[PDB]
Amino acid sequence: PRVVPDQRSKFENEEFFRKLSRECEIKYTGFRDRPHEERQARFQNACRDGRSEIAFVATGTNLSLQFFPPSREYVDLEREAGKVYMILNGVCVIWIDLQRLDGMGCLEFDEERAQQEDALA
Amino acid sequence: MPGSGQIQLWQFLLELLSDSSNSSCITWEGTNGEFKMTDPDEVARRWGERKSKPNMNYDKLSRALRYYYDKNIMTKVHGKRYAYKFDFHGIAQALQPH
Amino acid sequence: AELVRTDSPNFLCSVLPSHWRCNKTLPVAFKVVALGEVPDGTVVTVMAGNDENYSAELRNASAVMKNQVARFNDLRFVGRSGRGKSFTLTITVFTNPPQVATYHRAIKVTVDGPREP
DNA sequence: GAAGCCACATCCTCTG
DNA sequence: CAGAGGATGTGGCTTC
Ligand SMILES: [Mg+2]
Repeated sequence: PRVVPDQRSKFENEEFFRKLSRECEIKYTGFRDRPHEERQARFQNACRDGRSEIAFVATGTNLSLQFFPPSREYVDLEREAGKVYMILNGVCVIWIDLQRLDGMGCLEFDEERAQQEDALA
Repeated sequence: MPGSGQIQLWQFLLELLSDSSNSSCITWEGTNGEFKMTDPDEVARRWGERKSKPNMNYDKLSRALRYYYDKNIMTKVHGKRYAYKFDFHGIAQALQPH
Repeated sequence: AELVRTDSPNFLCSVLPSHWRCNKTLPVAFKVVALGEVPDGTVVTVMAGNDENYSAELRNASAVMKNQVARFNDLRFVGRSGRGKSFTLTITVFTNPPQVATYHRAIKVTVDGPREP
């Protein structure tokens, strides 16, 4: 199986998911041993390709993301100036400053894919 | 920084460069940061005397110095039998931030 | 080798020991298992997660899935977790879309591998 | 004070 | 053989 049977239950029960349900402190984890100038170019060049490596600093939980099924609603650099806007543990789930390489994000239970994925059983 | 309280190498080594009496085992080499190694096994022998490490020889002492490279404390004078030189421009960034 | 649970019951990995030295050849190389059929070729990277230094430095961090089992030639943990603290290391599986299994209380990374004090 | 650091100790290894 | 360097134990020293 790809997902758990009680897909909605786990997201709204598990301590892990509800801790990341709120808007938490996130930062760019890619190329930690590189100068601030290089890290700013790499991160932005990656976002446009549709991928990056962000972690919730508070909890520690790291992630490698993919903004796809180039894209519009997934990666948006116009919403604000100087910043830009998967199946985790068998649960279908869905900003960073362009100068500081830090900001705020969160998880949100995907009702769309949780029906599509559970139907494949 | 714990170079004050507990004895280092580069800290200990330069006890002997600046001291004219220990020119028997080492000396500065020229205006620029450089040093010779007169008696390579005696150099070690005293480092052993201090470190309470009687087994000590050059090969042992030496390695410790070959760490310094990656850290930007000192560097080698290529080809010269037992001649390295200090990176002071770094020691301060290694003893202070920027 | 010997396996252990994950937060995703679709994937399992090696028993990474309690407490180990900063950047050491691991005592048992890292085995990651795929119970759901994964195309033998998919990449699998890991990211060390902890409240302290949120993303620690790792070496041979990426591996290739082969016969439904991804083996990491020799993973090494450089960035330390701290006193008492251990990594909740993240496990990616590059697919469309990717899937992750988190792993709390994985390993304690200090400059010493636990000696006899 | 064990639990993390630290800066060498000891070691054997290649290769110019 | 000196010289750069991976591995791994060691002991003094700050930090919880
Ligand atoms: Mg070896």
